[PDB]
Amino acid sequence: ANIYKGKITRIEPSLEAAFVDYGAERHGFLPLKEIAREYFPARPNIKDVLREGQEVIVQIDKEERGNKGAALTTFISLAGS
Amino acid sequence: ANIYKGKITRIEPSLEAAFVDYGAERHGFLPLKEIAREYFPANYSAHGRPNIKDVLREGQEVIVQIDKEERGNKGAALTTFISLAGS
Repeated sequence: ANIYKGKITRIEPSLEAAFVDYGAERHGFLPLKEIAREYFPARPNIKDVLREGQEVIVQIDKEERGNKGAALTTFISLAGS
Repeated sequence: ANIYKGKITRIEPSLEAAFVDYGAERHGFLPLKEIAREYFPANYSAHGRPNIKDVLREGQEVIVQIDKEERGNKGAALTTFISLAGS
């Protein structure tokens, strides 16, 4: 159940993170530390790594809570593997 | 949405393929040619294909999308090559 194709909506350099529409109303939060090198450009900051509109494969590490979007990661948990 | 965590349920070496539970009642079918190299346990030869038994294991999860929907008695055809804008 816990896997999504997310679109980067907004990049926030002051948080070194991006907001992601993964199909919830609340955008998810994807910090630079949670971005796999497959997404890195051909010590980058978030602005160098992601761009609005691009899609990422994410899972939820922390559900929506209080006023916060889900904390997302691109490091997908896969059994056996 | 078209992305799933699929669990390998049965490997068929003579079909170079595996059955996959991706959350539907009917398992999907994942050909060896649709398995991306990141899933392979070792770098193999530039020539020929490995046995799928040396690529996948029962119970392993892979990320898949549906390439052809479930139709009639047939399961969905699956691929690990995920479509991503800007990739």
